Amino acid sequence: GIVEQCCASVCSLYQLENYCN
Amino acid sequence: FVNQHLCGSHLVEALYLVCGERGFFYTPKA
Ligand code: NA
Repeated sequence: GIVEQCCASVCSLYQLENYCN
Repeated sequence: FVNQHLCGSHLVEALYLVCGERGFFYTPKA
C-alpha cells in the first residue's frame, strides 16, 4: 500500500502520483 | 521533498501537495 511504499521505505514521486486522481 | 520516509499526516500532506486539484486517495490499509 502507500504506507509500505512511502513510510516503511523511501517514497518516490512515481509512487505518490499513483495515488492522485 | 518526496524521496524520504513520509508517514501519517506527513504522507497526506505530500499527496495534497503533489496531486493538486486532481485530488488523491489515501488507503492506509492495503
Ligand atoms: Na519505498
